Amino acid sequence: SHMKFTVEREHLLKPLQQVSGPLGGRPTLPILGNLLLQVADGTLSLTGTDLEMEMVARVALVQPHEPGATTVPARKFFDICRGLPEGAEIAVQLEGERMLVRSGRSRFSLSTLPAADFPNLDDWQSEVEFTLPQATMKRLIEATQFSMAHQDVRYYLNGMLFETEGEELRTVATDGHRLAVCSMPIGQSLPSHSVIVPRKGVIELMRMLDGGDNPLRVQIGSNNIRAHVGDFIFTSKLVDGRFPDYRRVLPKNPDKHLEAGCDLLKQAFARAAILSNEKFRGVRLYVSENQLKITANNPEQEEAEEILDVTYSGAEMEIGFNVSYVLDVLNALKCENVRMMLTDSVSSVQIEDAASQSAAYVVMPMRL
Amino acid sequence: SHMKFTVEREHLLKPLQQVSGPLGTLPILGNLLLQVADGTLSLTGTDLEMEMVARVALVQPHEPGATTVPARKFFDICRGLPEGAEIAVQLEGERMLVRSGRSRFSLSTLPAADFPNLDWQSEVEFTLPQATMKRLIEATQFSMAHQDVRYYLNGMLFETEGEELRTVATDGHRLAVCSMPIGQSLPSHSVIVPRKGVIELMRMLDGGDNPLRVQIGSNNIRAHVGDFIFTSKLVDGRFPDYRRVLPKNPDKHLEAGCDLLKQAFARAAILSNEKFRGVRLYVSENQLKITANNPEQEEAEEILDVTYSGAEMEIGFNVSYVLDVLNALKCENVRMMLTDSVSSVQIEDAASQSAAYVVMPMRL
Amino acid sequence: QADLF
Amino acid sequence: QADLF
Repeated sequence: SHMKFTVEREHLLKPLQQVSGPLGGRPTLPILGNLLLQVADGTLSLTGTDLEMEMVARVALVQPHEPGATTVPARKFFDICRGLPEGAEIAVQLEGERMLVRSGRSRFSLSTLPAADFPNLDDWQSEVEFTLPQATMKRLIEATQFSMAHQDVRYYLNGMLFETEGEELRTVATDGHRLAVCSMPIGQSLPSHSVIVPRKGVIELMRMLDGGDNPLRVQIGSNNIRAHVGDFIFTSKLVDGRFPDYRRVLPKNPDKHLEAGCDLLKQAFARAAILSNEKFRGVRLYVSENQLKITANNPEQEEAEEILDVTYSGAEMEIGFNVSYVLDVLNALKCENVRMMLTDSVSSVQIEDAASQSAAYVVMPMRL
Repeated sequence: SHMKFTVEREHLLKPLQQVSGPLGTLPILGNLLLQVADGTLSLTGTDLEMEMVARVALVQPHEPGATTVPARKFFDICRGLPEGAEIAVQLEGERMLVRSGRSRFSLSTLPAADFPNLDWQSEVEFTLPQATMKRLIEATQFSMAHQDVRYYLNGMLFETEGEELRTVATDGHRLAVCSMPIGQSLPSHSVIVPRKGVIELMRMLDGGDNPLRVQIGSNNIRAHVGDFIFTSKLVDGRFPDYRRVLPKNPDKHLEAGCDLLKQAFARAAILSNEKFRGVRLYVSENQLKITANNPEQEEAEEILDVTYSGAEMEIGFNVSYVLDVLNALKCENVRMMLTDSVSSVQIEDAASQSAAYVVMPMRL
Repeated sequence: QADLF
Repeated sequence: QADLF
């Protein structure tokens, strides 16, 4: 191939870092360990992929260049660029099946694989499109991502529901024990639609949101989702499956409302957790007039007890929880006071920020 | 037991962290020994090879006694309480009650009588600033062996000669040696401290100038700094003599910037064999060429302008051994003293003879 | 551990 | 790799 370019080190590092995101992590096919490099019309494009998602970065070429393409080992190429001195100019060209990298008195010959072999995601058509602030997308994912399933047999929970309704973008994540849902206004009228993004793609979308006054442009097809921020384009296949309806898992008539300081509540659960069962992490809540008591004990018969002043006037009751599920919610709620809505010992609890209803969390209890 | 005490969280945290160092087969070894006597709280953890002691002064009402308590759980409780919390501790039967504010905890104990002690007599003693002991260990520890059947190399030689304290470490391929004068007349003596104890001592000391008192017995070593006491059994064995591996009459001298040299090696390493790590050095006409290739037949070449005296030569190295030395030197310019392709090489700071490193080449 | 659905 | 001793 004719491909040639020379680019300063600092223009390459962040793109190489971003497009390497989808790469593992248990090799599969050798070309999947390579980045696709393409030069055309004064632009260098870099692509990495795991066959399910891909990340693309564009770099402007202001120095002499020649069009072409190849694929190169991502970790070796990244380390070469990162290892060169600050300010270095990195010259690249192909000689036969080898990629030559030269900077000053450093020279490297890398083995390549043909660009024609690189599995890039196939052509697909956009059906829903909108723009939103990156901070909004970031808040929506951060607010729910921890409740996603991981390696669950119900493959449709190993991901996150993205749902457009009215003026809102909504995310839902659940593993069948706990659920998180967050809605944010988008300031544009959208069709009613919902897709499942795989959890690995959710994570990389979250890690691409860095920059400043750049907006985030989203395109959703029938089988794919695409996000454009600045010079980076993320694309992922969608999960083909039916997602549970968060509207139906919400507690239907909670008659007991507790309100408490988020920091003090989180710290009491964290300390009680220390003497909980290491495998099951069960803790026990007793609520009474303006009082909350958290207890925990383990197979060695050790015991923790925490008492907190809360705002509660409902009937006294006792309920068990996996303390990690509760602490995930309270760590996600970066707020002053949380509200807990309860029904009985065998029913789900809904947890939210006492001052905001944009996010809600539902956690199923444990049999005490 | 009668043990009772009340202490602020911030006085417990650093002691608990330090005495937990040796903890990682017997259940009591997962516990800390707690002792109250003469207005002092002592905390001890041990792995049977080494032990760490921290003493805490008790200015609030207390009662003497002893017990042993789960280390990680007790530490997590203290760490998790709010800043400035008062932590009250007492025994009820075979359980230790911990109370702070509205937080209450009951921990299972094991009798203090069952806790293993490390009594012995010191034969060599000296004092030095803890930072000096720390950096002596940091300068050489990376060259210690790990799980070698020659058990005496899984540790560090501590050697006194004249006025100097010396550390030596070698794994049979490379060696590191560092000396510092401490201004006291010392007997000629050397002991081997096991590698686990070496690392734990290294991590206990900070960069302070607080005086550190060292006591070496025939079978044990002890280091006392401030309120912390480290003790270790010694490795009973004979160590190699570093003087006999140093290049004897190096006729080839290379000098270069440490960072530039390190960075050239690091980039060449990328295309070296991932298991054997071999790179080739060619030195001639004041230039060094480093090359590397891997099973994929990829190739790295680095050229550096150096100051070189002697005949042209080519020599192979495990690049990790070379990078270990250069990351440790943290200096402006390095000096390499060579003889031939099959003999050791000495690397040191061009501005200091305090530390020296010897690396044996590879045939590649 | 009870289930949501 | 050659032995140091």
